[PDB]
Amino acid sequence: ANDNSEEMRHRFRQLDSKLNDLKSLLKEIANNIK
Amino acid sequence: ANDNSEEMRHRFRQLDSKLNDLKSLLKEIANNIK
Repeated sequence: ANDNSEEMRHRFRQLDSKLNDLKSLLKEIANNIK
Repeated sequence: ANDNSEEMRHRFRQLDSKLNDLKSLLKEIANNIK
């Protein structure tokens, strides 16, 4: 049982985690300005 | 009728929505500086 969807899916989850980290940092910078 | 393109496509739309949210926040920070 082999599939390539799960590895690229895990890459999608970790890049989405990096996106949420960037969103958290931008909310932090918006709080630092304001 | 089964396909894996729609679920990764919906993941693409929601990450693109997060990208547009990051772009909106960066335009907001550019307006806050200027």
